[PDB]
Amino acid sequence: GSITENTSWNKEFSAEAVNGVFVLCKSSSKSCATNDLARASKEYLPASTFKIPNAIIGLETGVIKNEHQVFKWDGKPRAMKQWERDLTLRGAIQVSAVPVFQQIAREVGEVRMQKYLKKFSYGNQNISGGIDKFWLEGQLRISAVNQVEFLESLYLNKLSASKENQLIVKEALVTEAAPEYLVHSKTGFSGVGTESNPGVAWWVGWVEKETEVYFFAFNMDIDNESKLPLRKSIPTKIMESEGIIG
Amino acid sequence: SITENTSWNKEFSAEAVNGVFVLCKSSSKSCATNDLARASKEYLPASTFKIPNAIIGLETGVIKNEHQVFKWDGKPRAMKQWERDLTLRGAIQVSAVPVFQQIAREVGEVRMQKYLKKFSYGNQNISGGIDKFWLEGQLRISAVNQVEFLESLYLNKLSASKENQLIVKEALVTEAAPEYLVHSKTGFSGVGTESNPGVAWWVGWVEKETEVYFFAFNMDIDNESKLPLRKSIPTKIMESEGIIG
Ligand SMILES: *C(=O)[C@H]([C@@H](C)O)[C@H]1CC(SCCNC=N)=C(C(=O)O)N1
Ligand SMILES: *C(=O)[C@H]([C@@H](C)O)[C@H]1CC(SCCNC=N)=C(C(=O)O)N1
Ligand code: NA
Repeated sequence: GSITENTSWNKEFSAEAVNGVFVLCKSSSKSCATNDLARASKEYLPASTFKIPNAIIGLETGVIKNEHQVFKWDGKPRAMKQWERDLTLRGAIQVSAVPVFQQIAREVGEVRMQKYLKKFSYGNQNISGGIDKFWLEGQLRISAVNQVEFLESLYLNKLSASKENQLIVKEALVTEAAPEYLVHSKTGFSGVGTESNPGVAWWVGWVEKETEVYFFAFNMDIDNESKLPLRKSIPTKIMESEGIIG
Repeated sequence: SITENTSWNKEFSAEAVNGVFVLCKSSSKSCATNDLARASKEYLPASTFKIPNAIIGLETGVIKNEHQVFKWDGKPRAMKQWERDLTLRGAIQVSAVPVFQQIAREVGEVRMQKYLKKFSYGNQNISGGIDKFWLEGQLRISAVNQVEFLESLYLNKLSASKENQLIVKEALVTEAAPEYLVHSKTGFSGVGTESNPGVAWWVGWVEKETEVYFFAFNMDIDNESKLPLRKSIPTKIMESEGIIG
């Protein structure tokens, strides 16, 4: 397990006047590279990336029955029209249907939710702030490095959850599929934050390319929703210039 | 039950293709096709056999697990794309025959026969050599049967652990989009011989919103230049029904 600083990559950040970090790890050499060692260890609210552990915990606790469970839309207004539908597990993840996962956390409960974030070594493991908000506005925080450790565990089925439930969540996280490579990933965006205290935007996941696997985690400060696409454009550019997905 | 849709014939005739498309919304209990007779006609599975072969490899422990790497011994293989180490998904996606031939040999005739019976896989005939019965032997399966088989897989209802079915299902993802996932497998038996065409396949399913469509396409083929039609005809149909694209 090694990490090195690669201040080169900074060009793709500077080009777009973005402050953030990319962490990219090659599984076979167990070696990671980042543009910013300090920021890679800095902990931010997970925002919708929390839907990964939350989904796993919901399956393990039985709250989510199985891979085919449909979360039925009860008709009442949701903060996004995208969310105003019936949704599969993948559907609710792809669209980041927060209220689906707020109810899941509610049924998981504080005690099991804390037990699992400790077993998963997930961030600071602080779920203070309300059972259906701690990852959105409460005290939970996780690093880019911790994300890639967590994702590597999931990939290897080594989290303290059934392998079946880890496989279920992995397939729901597939976002791009090609003959030579598969991408599993999850976006996050906490909001634009306050004056002097921007929000955070995330892109985490891993790339299966030939016999190699690359785990990655991107975060950036964000005070303008206009800039959201940059959470994929900068890591994708980085990953292309490494020959991984381009 | 299977019901004929005449409308779908346009895409075949335009291309001078003799083939069938089978499409089933939600379940295999009602399927639509351009050709009732051909929907249930049984053909060599060719590379589509990699799906049951992968499941059986896992169930028997021949494939140790999802992360197994099939190492290349460096000796010539029939396609340059196969001359590399491969994961399970990789070996499926490039249709690395010799990887699956060794799998078949290690599974062996007795176990292969048992699982094909459990899976209701076509005519369940594995004669013709343990490492080639799905390539040039007597094995045959229809488009309708592929749909039934894939539906069982999708539902984790094959006689196989849920874990192993999940592994193979992930290995079969070929298109991911926000609204839908496609799990699929292509096949091409070759160009056949005079008056006896080969067969080309595309089978799979589409998870879209909360709906699932099972599909199975085959055509006669005697010229490899026609091979792109195996995807474009069923894609065109599924795009015109509003399922993908
Ligand atoms: C998670 O990161 C959020 C969740 C908290 O809403 C979802 C929503 C979005 S983008 C729209 C949010 N607008 C806020 N004013 C994403 C995303 O990853 O793009 N995830
Ligand atoms: C399985 O259907 C075959 C396997 C038995 O060889 C592979 C090969 C091809 S096409 C490559 C060009 N063929 C030249 N002989 C496919 C395919 O799905 O297209 N699968
Ligand atoms: Na693909």
